[PDB]
Amino acid sequence: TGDSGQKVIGVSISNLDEFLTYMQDAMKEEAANYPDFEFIFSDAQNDSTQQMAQVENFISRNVDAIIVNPVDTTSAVDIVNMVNDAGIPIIIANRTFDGVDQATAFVGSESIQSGLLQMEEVAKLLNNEGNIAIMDGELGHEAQIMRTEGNKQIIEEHDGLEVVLQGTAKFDRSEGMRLMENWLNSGTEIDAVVANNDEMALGAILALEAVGKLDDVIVAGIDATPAALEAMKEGKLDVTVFQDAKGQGATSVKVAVQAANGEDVEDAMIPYELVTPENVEEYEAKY
Ligand SMILES: O[C@H]1[C@H](O)[C@@H](O)[C@H](O)[C@@H](O)[C@H]1O
Ligand SMILES: [Cl-]
Ligand SMILES: [Mg+2]
Ligand SMILES: [Mg+2]
Ligand SMILES: [Mg+2]
Ligand code: NA
Repeated sequence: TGDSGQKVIGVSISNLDEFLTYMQDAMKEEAANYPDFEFIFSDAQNDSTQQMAQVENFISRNVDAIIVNPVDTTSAVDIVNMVNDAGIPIIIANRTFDGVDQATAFVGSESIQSGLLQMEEVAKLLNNEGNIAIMDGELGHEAQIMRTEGNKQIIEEHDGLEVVLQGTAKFDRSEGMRLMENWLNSGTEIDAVVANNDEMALGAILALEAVGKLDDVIVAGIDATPAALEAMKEGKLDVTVFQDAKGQGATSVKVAVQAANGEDVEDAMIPYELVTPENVEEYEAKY
């Protein structure tokens, strides 16, 4: 090696939402294993201009690697272009975008797989017959587009399955509750509420509980957060899909360190796993 300077990794997470908080905690835990590195853990607070300013700062500091969880798929491209031009490795964590193969590596999970797994199980529970209400996450996130696409690919496989409602609750619990309330007030018949993440599903459950209709509707989410697993244990949540926050966070740090140390790195695609009341205790154990 040509020097003995402390190395530095700059991290910009989109925000600290329910799932991403677990990922960030896992990044911080893994980062503690590398005493020859300093880490800068920054939070973009869902603001792409702030994320761009964080990345520009990392470039100007000449950090040894950058980890980004992109706020949106448009600015993601500008970020990767800029960091590539700077000659600094850039690891993309958890959120992908069109153009991701220009980054140094991607660490995350394949979104359409979670929508396919989720809706396959809901279809089984419905015996392939039912009116489906889909809760989109944050519009234009790849996870939103592709979880819903996976849902629809299963729905299109079965003539008795039909999407009757589709709206966004912005990956948010309170918005999920409001959306469910509005859907209930529309009088539309719903057999399953299928949400792009667990927070929205948990919001829908609160609304369904409030009018005594939770036993009449199948509810599904994605992430298998501890909150979701508790709802499943209580018999409120029928389906979720484990996304490995700890694995994504620890692996992103490991890959960034490798790249910072001058090694070529590669993607890490961590599988999604179906969670049902039959295997829920196995996923509690992951926390
Ligand atoms: O910020 C979102 C949010 O945490 C979702 O709940 C999770 O499924 C997505 O992977 C993540 O990008
Ligand atoms: Cl949240
Ligand atoms: Mg030297
Ligand atoms: Mg590559
Ligand atoms: Mg129910
Ligand atoms: Na159909």
